[PDB]
Amino acid sequence: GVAPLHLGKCNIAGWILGNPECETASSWSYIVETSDNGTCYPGDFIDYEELREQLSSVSSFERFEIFPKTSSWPNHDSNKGVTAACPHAGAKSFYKNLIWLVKKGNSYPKLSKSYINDKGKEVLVLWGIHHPSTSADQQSLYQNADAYVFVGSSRYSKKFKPEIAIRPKVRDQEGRMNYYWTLVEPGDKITFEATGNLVVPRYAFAMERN
Amino acid sequence: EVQLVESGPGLVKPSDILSLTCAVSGYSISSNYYWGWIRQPPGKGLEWIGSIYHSGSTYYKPSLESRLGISVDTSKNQFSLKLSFVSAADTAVYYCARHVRSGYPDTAYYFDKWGQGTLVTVSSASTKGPSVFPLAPSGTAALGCLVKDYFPEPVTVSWNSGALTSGVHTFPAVLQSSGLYSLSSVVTVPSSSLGTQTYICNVNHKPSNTKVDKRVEPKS
Amino acid sequence: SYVLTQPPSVSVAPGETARISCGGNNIGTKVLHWYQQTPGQAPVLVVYDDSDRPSGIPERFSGSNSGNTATLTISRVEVGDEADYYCQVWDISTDQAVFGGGTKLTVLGQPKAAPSVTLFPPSSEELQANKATLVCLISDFYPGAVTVAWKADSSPVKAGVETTTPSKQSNNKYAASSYLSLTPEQWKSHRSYSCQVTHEGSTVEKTVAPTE
Repeated sequence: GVAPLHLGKCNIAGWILGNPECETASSWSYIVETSDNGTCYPGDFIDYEELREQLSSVSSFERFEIFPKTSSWPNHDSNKGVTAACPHAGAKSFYKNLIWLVKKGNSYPKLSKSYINDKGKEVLVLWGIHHPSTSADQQSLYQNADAYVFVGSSRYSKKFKPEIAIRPKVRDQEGRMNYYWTLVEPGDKITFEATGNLVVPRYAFAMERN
Repeated sequence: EVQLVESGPGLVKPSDILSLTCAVSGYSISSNYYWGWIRQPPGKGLEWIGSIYHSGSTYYKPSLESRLGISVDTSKNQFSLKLSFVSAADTAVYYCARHVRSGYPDTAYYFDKWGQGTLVTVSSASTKGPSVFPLAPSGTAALGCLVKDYFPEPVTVSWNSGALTSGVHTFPAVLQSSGLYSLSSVVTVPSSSLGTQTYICNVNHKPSNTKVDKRVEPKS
Repeated sequence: SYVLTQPPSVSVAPGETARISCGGNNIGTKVLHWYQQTPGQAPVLVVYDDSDRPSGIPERFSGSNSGNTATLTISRVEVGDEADYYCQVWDISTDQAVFGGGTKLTVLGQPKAAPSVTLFPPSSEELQANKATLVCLISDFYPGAVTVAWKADSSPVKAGVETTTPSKQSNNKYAASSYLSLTPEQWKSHRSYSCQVTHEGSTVEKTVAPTE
């Protein structure tokens, strides 16, 4: 009963992560797609398929800043997380809906930030885990070699650890980034804990599936 | 606090190998840095050559890769450069430098600590060492040393084995029509202290193995 | 290989602002570092990661990489800032560091300074070897040009003369030298020789004579 969502030259991954090339509605009956501008930073999108089906038809859809960029991250650098793999108008950039956190000075203190769903609907939260190419990269970016990441809620629980290795160069990158996503129930808290390697949510999406 | 010092021959024949070493002091190479080489032909710009990590991973300038090798010896806290089959295009001052990883995500390195550099001339011409003559004084008096007819550059001069530095002015060399260089070094001293003190000019020209030390007194 | 393009030259009056640009295709996608090199010395890092300053570097030096030439900006220029400035990036597609061609910064308005001249006669050792060299050393002059004329008594000699171009002394003044090769007989047969240095219309002269 509603017009479709046209993603033009983008696919769903690039649109929803906010690939700078990918620039609205609150409702659509299906998504029209093409598969090139998706994840400009190479890596894997975990359970990508379920996210497509989950996004195919929606009745309510609002982007909101789950973690304000200038207010959420006092102990870390929220400015340096840009790359040539993700360019925006001739400049190095990054997903609009994520922030690549990076050490401040020469230490990466523990990160612990939470959010409680005060929207009256399911909230879609995305994030990434960065996987550096060398153990030297791991230190320059994150300081800590034993970096870990935990993400929890009432329905989601998972600890992440970086796998350091030399991949073949994709978009000149030897490192990799994995992308995750989960749904946060209307009364639910989501917690983030990290000693590095965490690509942080900035925008998330309040929604209703059809 | 971290210091780097280049050494190796200042004169190399075409088709031979240019070899240099950089001795690092005050910091262990086996640490989170790359270590590499940048050169500068006389009067021209800087050109990056290559770098190495203590593990052995190297980056080479693509245009030079076929002629380049870089090695590291952690036990002596040094690394070395070998550039094969050289020609006059390789004449340059060679600098070693510590390569710092950019804090940005994408691979990038910059050079925060540099050696003073060493000149290498690639030429089929024979070395010649200089003849050194004293330049006698005469309140105060300027005295010096004339370093005549050498090849190639450079020549170092010190006074009293480095005890004397203030007022020392070692002049840029002249390149003569003969193809040889000459230079002079002058220092001004109390006239009153030539009876009681001693001024010596130390001249070293490495390509010809020429250590010469000369006392500058005043002619009778 | 990636190419970085800098203007060969920038001039500025003291206390004013110098801007040095560094062009490259999509240079905004790479991080830029900048180096300062003073006559006679190793380059020194002044900006890294587009816009950060090493410790000890005056706040006057800043860098940018917005728009699509990156820029080294030097506020309140001092004469001590005269140098060649180089930009540099790392090219990830080909795994190498690239430098721009360099920009020479000149500071205008600097006052005239007359050369100091020291003239030495040939040493006894050199005369003993059947050779003779007169040595004319010229220092601390600005702007950087002189002409040197030599005389045997009052007559002009041109044969046997070798003079350097002047080069910057790191105190930002210039130095040069002139050598006159003679036979020992020419040296002894004249009453004196003189080295005359003309700088901005003014001549500074020194004279030496055989000792006996």
